[PDB]
Amino acid sequence: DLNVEIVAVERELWSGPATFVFTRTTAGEIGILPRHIPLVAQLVDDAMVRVEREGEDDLRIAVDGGFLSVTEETVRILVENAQFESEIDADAAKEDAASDDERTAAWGRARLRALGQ
Amino acid sequence: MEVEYVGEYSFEPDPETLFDALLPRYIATRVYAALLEAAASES
Amino acid sequence: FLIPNGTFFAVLIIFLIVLGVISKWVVPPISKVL
Amino acid sequence: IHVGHHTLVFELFGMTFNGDTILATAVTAVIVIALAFYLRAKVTSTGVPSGVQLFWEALTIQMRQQIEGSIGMKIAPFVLPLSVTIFVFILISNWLAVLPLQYGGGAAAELYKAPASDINFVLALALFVFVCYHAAGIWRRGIVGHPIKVVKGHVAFLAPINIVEELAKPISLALRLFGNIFAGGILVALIAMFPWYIQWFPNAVWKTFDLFVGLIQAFIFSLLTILYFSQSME
Amino acid sequence: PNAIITAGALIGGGLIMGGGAIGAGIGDGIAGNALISGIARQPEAQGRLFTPFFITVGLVEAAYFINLAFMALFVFATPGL
Amino acid sequence: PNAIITAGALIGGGLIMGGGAIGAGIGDGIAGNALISGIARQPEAQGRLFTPFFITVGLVEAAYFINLAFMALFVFATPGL
Amino acid sequence: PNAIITAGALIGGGLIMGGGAIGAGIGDGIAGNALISGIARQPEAQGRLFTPFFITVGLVEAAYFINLAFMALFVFATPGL
Amino acid sequence: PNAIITAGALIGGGLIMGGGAIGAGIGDGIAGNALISGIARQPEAQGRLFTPFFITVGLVEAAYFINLAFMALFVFATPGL
Amino acid sequence: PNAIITAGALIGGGLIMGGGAIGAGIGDGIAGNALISGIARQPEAQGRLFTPFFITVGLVEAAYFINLAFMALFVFATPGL
Amino acid sequence: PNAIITAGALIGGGLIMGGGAIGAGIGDGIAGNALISGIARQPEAQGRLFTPFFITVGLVEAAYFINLAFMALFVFATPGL
Amino acid sequence: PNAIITAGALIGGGLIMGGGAIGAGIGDGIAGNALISGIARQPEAQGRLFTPFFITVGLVEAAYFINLAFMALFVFATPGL
Amino acid sequence: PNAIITAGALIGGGLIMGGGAIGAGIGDGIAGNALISGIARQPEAQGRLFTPFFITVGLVEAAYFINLAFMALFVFATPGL
Amino acid sequence: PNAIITAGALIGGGLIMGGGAIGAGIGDGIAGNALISGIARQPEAQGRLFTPFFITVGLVEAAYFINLAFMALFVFATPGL
Amino acid sequence: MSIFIGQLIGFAVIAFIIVKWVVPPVRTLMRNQQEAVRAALAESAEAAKK
Ligand SMILES: COc1cc([C@](O)(CCN(C)C)[C@@H](c2cc3cc(Br)ccc3nc2OC)c2cc(OC)nc(OC)c2OC)cc(OC)n1
Ligand SMILES: COc1cc([C@](O)(CCN(C)C)[C@@H](c2cc3cc(Br)ccc3nc2OC)c2cc(OC)nc(OC)c2OC)cc(OC)n1
Ligand SMILES: COc1cc([C@](O)(CCN(C)C)[C@@H](c2cc3cc(Br)ccc3nc2OC)c2cc(OC)nc(OC)c2OC)cc(OC)n1
Ligand SMILES: COc1cc([C@](O)(CCN(C)C)[C@@H](c2cc3cc(Br)ccc3nc2OC)c2cc(OC)nc(OC)c2OC)cc(OC)n1
Ligand SMILES: COc1cc([C@](O)(CCN(C)C)[C@@H](c2cc3cc(Br)ccc3nc2OC)c2cc(OC)nc(OC)c2OC)cc(OC)n1
Ligand SMILES: COc1cc([C@](O)(CCN(C)C)[C@@H](c2cc3cc(Br)ccc3nc2OC)c2cc(OC)nc(OC)c2OC)cc(OC)n1
Ligand SMILES: COc1cc([C@](O)(CCN(C)C)[C@@H](c2cc3cc(Br)ccc3nc2OC)c2cc(OC)nc(OC)c2OC)cc(OC)n1
Repeated sequence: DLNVEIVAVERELWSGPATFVFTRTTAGEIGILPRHIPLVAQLVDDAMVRVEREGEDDLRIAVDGGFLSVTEETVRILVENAQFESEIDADAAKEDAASDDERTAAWGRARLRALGQ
Repeated sequence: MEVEYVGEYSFEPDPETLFDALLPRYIATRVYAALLEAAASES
Repeated sequence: FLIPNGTFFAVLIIFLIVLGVISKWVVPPISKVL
Repeated sequence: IHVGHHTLVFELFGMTFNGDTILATAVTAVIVIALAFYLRAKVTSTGVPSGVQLFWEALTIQMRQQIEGSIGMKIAPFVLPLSVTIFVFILISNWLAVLPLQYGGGAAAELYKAPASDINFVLALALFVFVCYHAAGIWRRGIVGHPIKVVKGHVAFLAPINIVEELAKPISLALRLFGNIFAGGILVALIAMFPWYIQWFPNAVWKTFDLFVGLIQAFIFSLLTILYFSQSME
Repeated sequence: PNAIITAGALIGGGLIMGGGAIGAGIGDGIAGNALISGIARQPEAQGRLFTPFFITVGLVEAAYFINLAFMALFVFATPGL
Repeated sequence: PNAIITAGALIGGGLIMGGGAIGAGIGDGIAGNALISGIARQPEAQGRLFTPFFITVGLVEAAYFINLAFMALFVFATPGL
Repeated sequence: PNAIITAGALIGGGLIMGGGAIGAGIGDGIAGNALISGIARQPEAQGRLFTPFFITVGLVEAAYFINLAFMALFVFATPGL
Repeated sequence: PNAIITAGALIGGGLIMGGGAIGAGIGDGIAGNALISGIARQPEAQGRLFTPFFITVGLVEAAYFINLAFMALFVFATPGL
Repeated sequence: PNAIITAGALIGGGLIMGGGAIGAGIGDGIAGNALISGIARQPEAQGRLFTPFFITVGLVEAAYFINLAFMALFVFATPGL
Repeated sequence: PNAIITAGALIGGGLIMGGGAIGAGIGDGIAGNALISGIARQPEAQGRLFTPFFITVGLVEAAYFINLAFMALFVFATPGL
Repeated sequence: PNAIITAGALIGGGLIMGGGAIGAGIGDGIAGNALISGIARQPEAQGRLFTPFFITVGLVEAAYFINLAFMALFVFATPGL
Repeated sequence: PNAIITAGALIGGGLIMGGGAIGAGIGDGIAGNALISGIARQPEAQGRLFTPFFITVGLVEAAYFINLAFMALFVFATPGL
Repeated sequence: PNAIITAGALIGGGLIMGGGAIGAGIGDGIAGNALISGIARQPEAQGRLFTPFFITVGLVEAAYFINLAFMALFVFATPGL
Repeated sequence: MSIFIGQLIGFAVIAFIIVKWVVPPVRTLMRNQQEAVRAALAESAEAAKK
C-alpha cells in the first residue's frame, strides 16, 4: 500500500497509509496508487487532496500551494497550509473566495472544494 | 546559492518551471527555519 | 505553360527597378522615420 | 478551362514575351512605385505617420526583425530592401487579382491576371533570389569556399542531399508561389462556368480567402528568402 | 489512342492532387496543432510563433502546390499525347 | 473515346475528393485536438486560441476547396474531353 | 459505352467514400482523443470542451458529408453518362 | 455487358470498406488511447470518461456503418447496373 | 464475362483486407501504446487499464473481422457473378 | 480467362501485403515507441512493460500473418480460377 | 501501343508525385511541429533549432524532389517507350 | 495471357514494396523517435534503450523483408504464369 | 504484348517510389521531430542526438534506397518482358 | 456579360465582408499605432518644455 504523508511547513500534518490518493496537479487531476513511478508535481493554487484510507472513511483535505511527490516508498504532499474537511467553515471560505487577492481567494475556493460544495 | 555536486524521476508540467516555482519555497522554508531557531536561541 | 519565356527578363528588369526604388526611396525614408 | 494562352504575346530580340504578364507586372510595379513615392513625399520622423508610412514601417520592422533573428543586420543590410520589395511586389500582384477585372468572351477572359500565375514571373523572382544569396555566400565565404560549404552543408556525409536541397530552394520557392496563384486563376475560371446568379457565392468566398492566401504567400516567399540568405551567408 | 492517354493523364492528375491534398491537410494540421499548443501554453508567444509556423507551412504548402502545378501539366498539357 | 475519358475523369475526381477528404478531415481533427487541449489547459485563452485555429483551418480548407474545384473540372468539364 | 462510364463512376465513388471515411474516422478519433484527455484532466472543463469539439467535428463531418453527397452524384447521377 | 459494371462495383465497394476499416480502426484506436491514458492517470474516472469516449466512438463507428451501408448498395444493388 | 467479375472481386477483396489490416495494425498499435505507457506510469492500475483496452481493441478487431468476412463474400461468394 | 483472374489475384494479393505491411510496421513502431519511452523513464520496469507490449505486438503481427495467409490463398490457390 | 505506355507512365508518375507529396507534406509538418513547439517553449532556442530542423527537412525535401526527378523521367522520358 | 499476368504481377509487387516501404519507414521513424527522446532525456539510458529499439526495429524491418521476398516471388517467379 | 508488360512495370515502379517517398518523408519527419525536441529540451545534447538520429534515418532512408533500386529493376530492367 | 455581373456581385460581397470584419481591426491597429506615435511625439515635446 501507499505510505501517504502530508507535511505542512510548520508541522507534519498527517502520515497515515492509504490505498489511493487524488489531487489536481497544475497539469490536471492525478490519481496515485501503489507502485506508481516517481513523480514531482506542483498542485494548482486551489488544489484539494483525497486520501482513501483503507479502514476509516475518506480523508478530504484543502491544501494551499501544495507539492506532490511520489516515490516507491511514499506519497508526500508538502503544504504551506492545510485543513481537513471537518474543520472547514463554509461561510468563511465563501467570504475569502470573494477577495480579489489571488492567494486568499485560491485558499478559500480550495477549502470549498475540500468541503464538497 | 552554490550548486553542490555529489556522486550518486518524472515531472509535471516540466522540470524547469517547477524548479523555478519551488526555489522561492525553499528560500521561504529556510528563512522559516532561521526564524524558529532564532526564537529558540532568544528563549 | 511551364516552359519559361522571354517575359522572364521582361519581368526581372521590372522587379529590379522596384528593388532599386525601394532600396533608396523606401529604405532611406523608412530608416529615417525609424 | 483553357489554361495558358497568354494574351498580348509578342516577339522581340528573337524571343517571345507574354504581353499580359508583362502588363500585370508593370501595373504592380507602378502601384508599388506610387506607394514608395507617396511615402517619400510624406515621410515624417517627427510628425504623425500616414497610412503608407505605417504600412512601410510595419513591413520594414518585420523584415528587419527576421534578419536580426536569423543573420545579423550588420552582415545583411542588403537583404532588407530585397525582402521588403519582394513582399510588396508579390502582395500587390496577388491582391490586384481581387479586383473584378474579368469578363466573358464565350470563354472567360481576365483583364488583369495575377503575374505569379505565369511561370516566367515566379521563376524570375526565384532565380533572382537564388543568384542573390549564392553571390552573398560567395562574398562572405569565397568563390571556392562557398560551394564547398554548400555541398557539405551541416552534415558532410549527406553531400548529395544538400546538392538536391540547394536546387530545391529555388524550384520550390518558385513553384510554391506558382501553383498557389496559378491554381487560383483556374478556380476563378472554373467558377465562371456557373451562371451569374450562383457564380458570385463561390467566387466571393474564394477571393475573400485568396486575399489571405496571397498575403501568406508573399510573407512566406520573403521569409524563406531571408532564411536562405541567413543559411548561405553563415 | 489519344483517349487512353487522356484517361491515364486524368488518373495520374487525380493521384497527384489526392496525395498533395493529403500531405497539405495533414502537415498543415500538425503545424497548426503545434502553433495552437504553443499559444495555449504561452498566449504572449503568438507573435513570435508565426515566423517558424509560416516557414513550416511554407515548406508543407510547397509539396502541395508543386504537385498542383504538375497536375495541370498532366491535365492541360499532357506530356504524352 | 468519350466513354474512356469520362471514366478516367470520374476515377481521377474520385481520387481528388478522397485525398481532399482525408487531408481536410485529418488536419481539422489535429487542429481541433490542439484547440480542445488548449481550451482544457487555458479556458481563458479560448478566444486567443481561435485565431491560430481558423488560420490553420483556413490553410487546410483552402486546399480542400481547391481540390473540390479541380474535381468539378474533372467531372463536369473533363479537360481532355 | 455507358458501361465503362458506370464502372468508372462506381470506382470513383468508392474512392470518395474511402477517403471520406478515412478522414472522418481519423479526425473524429483525434478530436475525441483531445476531448477525452481534457475531461480526464479536469471534470468541470467538460461543459466548455464540447464547444471546440462540436466545432472540430463539424469541420470533420462536413467533409465526409460533402463526399457523401458527391458519391450520390457519381453513382445515381453519373456526370458525362 | 454489365460484367464490367459489376467488376467496377466490386472494386468500388472494396475501396469503401478499405477506407472505412482504416478510418474506424485508427480513429477508435486513437479514442481508446485517450480513454486508456485518462483511466491510467485517473483510475477513478473510468465511468466518467465513457461519456465522451462513446461519443467519439459514436462518430467514428457511424462513419464505418454508413460506408457499410454503401458497399452493400454497391455490390448487391449496383445502382448504375 | 465471369473472369472480369472474378478479377474485380479479387481486387476488391484485396482492398478490403488491405484497409482492414492497416486499420487493425495501426489502431492496435495506438491502443497498445496507451496501455504500455499507462502501465509504465501507473503499474498498480494494470487491471483497470484492461477494460478500456480490450474495449478499444474489441472495436478495432471488430472492424478487421467484418472486413475479413466481406472479403470472403467477395472472393468465394462473389455477388453478381 | 485464367490470365485475367491471375492478374487480378496478383494485384489483390499485392494490396493485401501492402496493407498488412503498412499496418504491421506502423503498429509495431508505435508499440515499440511506447516500450522504449517506458524503459527510458522506468529502467527497471522493462520486464513488466514486455507483458502488454507482446500483447500489442501479438495483435499486430497477428493481422499481418492473417494477411500473409490470404495473399497466398489469392496467389497460389486463387479462389476464382 | 505507345498509348498504353504513356497512360501507364502517367499513372506511375502520378503515384510517384502523390506519394512524394504525402511524405513531404506530413514529414515537414511533423518537423515544423517540433520546431514551433521548441520555439514556443524556449524562444531563444530559435536559431539553435533551425540547424537540426533544416537537416531533417533537408532530407524530407530530398525525398520529394528526387521522386519528382523520377516522375519527369516517367512522363518526359518514359523508359521502355 | 503471359503479358497480362506479368503486368499484374508487376503491379502487385509494386504494391507490396510500396506498402512495405511505408510501414518500414514510418515504424522506423516512430521507434527512432522514442529512442532519440529517451537518449535525450536519459544519457546513460543509451545502452539500455538499444535493446527495445532493436526489438521494435526487428519487428518492423522483418515485415519489410518479408514483403521484399514476396515482391521478388511476384516479379521473378510470378505464380500462376 | 510488351506494351502492357512495361506499362504495368511503370505503374508498379510508381507504386514503389510512392510508398518509398511516403515512408521516407514521414519517418524522416518523425525522427527529425525527435531530434529537434531533444535539442530544444537539452541544448547541450545535440552532438549526442545525431547518433540515434542518423541510425533512425539510416534505417528509414535505407528502405527508400532499396525501393529506388528496385524501381530501376522494374523500370529499366523490367522482369518478364 | 453574365460572368461580369456574377463576379461583380461576388466582389461586392468581398468588399462588404472586408469593410465589415477586416477593415475595422486594421483601422484600429493603425489608429493605435499612428495615434499613439502622435501622442508620443507630443509627450516628448512637453518633456522638452519641462
Ligand atoms: C455543407 O457546407 C459546405 C462547406 C464547404 C467548405 O468548403 C468547407 C468544407 N470543409 C469543412 C470540408 C466551406 C469553406 C471554404 C473555404 C475556402 C477557402 Br479558399 C478557405 C477556407 C474555407 N473554409 C470553409 O469552411 C470553413 C465553404 C465553401 C463554399 O463554397 C461555395 N462556400 C461557403 O460559404 C461561405 C463555405 O463556408 C461554409 C463546402 C461545401 O460545398 C461542398 N459545403
Ligand atoms: C447515421 O446517420 C447519418 C448521419 C450522417 C451525417 O453526415 C454524419 C455521419 N458521420 C457521423 C459519419 C450527419 C451530419 C452531417 C453534417 C454536415 C455538416 Br456540413 C457538418 C456536420 C455534420 N454532422 C453530421 O452528424 C454529426 C447528417 C447527414 C445528413 O445528410 C442528409 N443529414 C443529417 O440530418 C440532419 C445528418 O445529421 C444526422 C449521414 C448519414 O447518411 C448516410 N447518416
Ligand atoms: C489466426 O487467428 C485468427 C484471428 C482472427 C481474429 O479476427 C483476430 C484478427 N486480428 C488479430 C487482426 C479473431 C478476433 C475476432 C474478433 C471479432 C470481434 Br466482432 C471482436 C473482437 C475480435 N477479436 C479477435 O481476436 C482477439 C477471431 C476471428 C474469428 O473468426 C471466425 N474467430 C475467432 O475465434 C477463434 C477469433 O478469435 C477470437 C481472425 C482469423 O481469421 C484468419 N484468424
Ligand atoms: C461485429 O458486429 C458488427 C458490428 C457493426 C457496427 O457497425 C460496429 C462495427 N465497428 C466496430 C467496426 C455496429 C455499430 C453501428 C453504429 C452505427 C452508428 Br450511426 C453509430 C455507432 C455504431 N456503433 C456500432 O458498434 C459500436 C452495429 C451495426 C449494425 O448494422 C447491421 N447493427 C448493430 O446491431 C446489431 C451494430 O451494433 C450496435 C457492424 C457489423 O457489420 C456486419 N457487424
Ligand atoms: C521469420 O520471420 C517471419 C515472421 C512472420 C510472423 O508472421 C511475424 C511477422 N511480423 C514481423 C509482421 C510470425 C508471427 C506470426 C503470428 C501469428 C499470430 Br495469429 C499471432 C502472432 C504472430 N507473431 C509472429 O511473430 C511474432 C511467424 C509466422 C509464421 O507463419 C508461418 N511462422 C513463424 O514461425 C517461423 C512466425 O514466427 C513466430 C512471418 C514470416 O513470413 C515468412 N516470416
Ligand atoms: C541526389 O541525391 C540522392 C540521394 C539519394 C539517397 O538514396 C537518399 C535519398 N533520400 C534522402 C530521399 C542517398 C542515401 C542512400 C542510403 C542508402 C542506405 Br542502404 C542507407 C541510407 C542512405 N541514405 C541516403 O541519404 C541519406 C544516396 C543514394 C546513392 O545512390 C547511388 N548514393 C549515395 O551515396 C553517394 C547516397 O547517399 C548520399 C538517392 C538519390 O537518387 C536520385 N539521390
Ligand atoms: C542495407 O541494404 C539492404 C538491407 C536489407 C534489410 O532487409 C534491411 C532494409 N531495411 C532497413 C529497409 C536487412 C534486414 C533484414 C531483416 C529481416 C528480418 Br526477418 C528482421 C530484421 C531485418 N533487419 C535488416 O536490417 C536492419 C537485410 C536483408 C538481407 O536480405 C538479403 N540480408 C541482410 O544481410 C546482409 C540484411 O541486413 C543488412 C535488405 C536489402 O535488400 C535489398 N538491402
